[PDB]
Amino acid sequence: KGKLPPGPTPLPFIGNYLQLNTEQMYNSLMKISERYGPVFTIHLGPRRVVVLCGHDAVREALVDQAEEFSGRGEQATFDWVFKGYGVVFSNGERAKQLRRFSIATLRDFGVGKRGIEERIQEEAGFLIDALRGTGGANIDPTFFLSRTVSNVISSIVFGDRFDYKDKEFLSLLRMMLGIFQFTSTSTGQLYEMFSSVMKHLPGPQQQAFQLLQGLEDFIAKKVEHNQRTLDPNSPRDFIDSFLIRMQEEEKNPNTEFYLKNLVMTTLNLFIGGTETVSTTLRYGFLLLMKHPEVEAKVHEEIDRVIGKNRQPKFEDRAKMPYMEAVIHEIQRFGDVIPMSLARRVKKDTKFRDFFLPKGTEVYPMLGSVLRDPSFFSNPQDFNPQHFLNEKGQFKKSDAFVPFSIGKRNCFGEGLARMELFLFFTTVMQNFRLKSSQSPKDIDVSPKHVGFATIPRNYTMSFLPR
Ligand code: HEM
Ligand SMILES: c1cc(SSc2ccncc2)ccn1
Repeated sequence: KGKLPPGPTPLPFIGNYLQLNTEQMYNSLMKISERYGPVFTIHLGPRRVVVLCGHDAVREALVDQAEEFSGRGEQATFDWVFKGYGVVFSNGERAKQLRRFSIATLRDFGVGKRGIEERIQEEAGFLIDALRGTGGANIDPTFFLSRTVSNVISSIVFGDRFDYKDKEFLSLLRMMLGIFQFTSTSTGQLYEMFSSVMKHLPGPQQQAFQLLQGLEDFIAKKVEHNQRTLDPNSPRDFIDSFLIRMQEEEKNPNTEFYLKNLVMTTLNLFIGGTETVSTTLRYGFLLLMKHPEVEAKVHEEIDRVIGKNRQPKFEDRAKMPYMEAVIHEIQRFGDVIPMSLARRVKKDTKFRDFFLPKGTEVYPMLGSVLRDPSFFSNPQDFNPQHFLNEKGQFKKSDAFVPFSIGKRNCFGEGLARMELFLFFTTVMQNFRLKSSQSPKDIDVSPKHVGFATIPRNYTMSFLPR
């Protein structure tokens, strides 16, 4: 219609700030959607953004017009350090170049293959030892899980795992959890609107920047070490591979393979390969203790298909529809990245009689699809049946989009699914979950919701079975 999607009239500079609640962006947007429709325009400060709500609107854009919506938008906090470099926040040629290399290199190191499956199984065994080590005490699982998860991707990018005792490793994981939570707080979402000003003011954002610089510094050190010990004929990990390609691209003035893209791309994979799976696992166990009946059914299936002796393997999932449904329901309820990572229209285009000019930022509301009442009967309830038919067999859903969809969807989905199944299964096979409080007093509502969905802090006991 030559006109952008409908939305509330914005004010100079602050945009629609007054009609939004930074502490509850999702609820604020859904409220506006009820008045303007499933597809609308919003102004986060001066950033004009088109919001897509519900399965239909999201799929039509990201898949039906995949190319048109294949551009990458921004996440102001992360942009502070990335500045458009690296695979995640890059665009155009840089994006096509870095993504293609990352996926291939990832495959070269076992992802999607027996190689990484064995890596995950071994790390899962280390988690089991670590959990038995607690002696059934009631502890905070947070870093036990993130250390295990992080060691998988760390093996690939750094060529080796971290010792669970390594204090520098714990420091890194704390940096990641800190940034992740900051982007999900009110100040974090306020930052998304007013970064032009806030990046220069005192406040929590400065601490978040500190944590990003800490992470970047660690990667820079790793790169330098690999540089002065590199064997161009035999790469030890993702970093070496990128370094070799960089050597080959030296006589190319326009190459995308240079130090800054190496540092940022590796940072993307280190953070990306750690925080979301870790958060999903953490939310998952809380959900299971909240619903004892589900844990019991999971135990019945594991003992039947796998038993108590052997280590779970990825091929076991095809014989475990219940576990498969439980994990899917954990990702659906968890809604870890509720508004996905912002996209951007790559070229002027028409969408549902709306005119979207090149460069227009887009917010695919994944959370609104994971809870779309047209695909799930009681979207607000944690219920594995959402992914099972009456015969107890696994039932797929077009609205299951926790990894998003389209041209810039998560290429870490393969690794993540294998980690979620092996870690969830191996932990449940060996332990019974014991909550600190009664199932009735357990609060599963999120602590923060912004860029991500963060579960409340909690402690628990892992009692051997
Ligand atoms: C349960 C875990 C995970 C969730 C929920 C998740 C979610 C997402 C989402 C929603 C996106 C944005 C997609 C889009 O723009 O349309 C994405 C991007 C991405 N994810 Fe993940 N992810 C997970 C795990 C992984 C893992 C394990 C890695 C690391 C190997 C990873 C790396 C990436 C990368 C590199 C991108 C950017 C892709 C691009 O811009 O082309 N993710 N992820
Ligand atoms: C820095 C921050 C992020 S945001 S957390 C995340 C997003 C998508 N997939 C996994 C983790 C991703 C890559 N690099």
